[PDB]
Amino acid sequence: AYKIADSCVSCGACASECPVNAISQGDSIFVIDADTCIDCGNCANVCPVGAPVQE
Ligand code: SF4
Ligand code: SF4
Repeated sequence: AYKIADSCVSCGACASECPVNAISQGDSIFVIDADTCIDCGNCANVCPVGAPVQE
């Protein structure tokens, strides 16, 4: 599991994209239920700026 890191702008276009919908806007930008994310590569594949990357 990763984070939506600071590369993220609040663009929205990954929330619904996660097969397990393990995403929402959280701290400031998008966020991941990292518990519940499995390292599937989707989201990371979709994000215009590849922000699904870790804390
Ligand atoms: S890597 Fe896959 S399971 Fe994890 S948040 Fe992204 S889309 Fe969802
Ligand atoms: S697609 Fe990328 S930039 Fe858009 S909300 Fe998701 S992580 Fe942030």
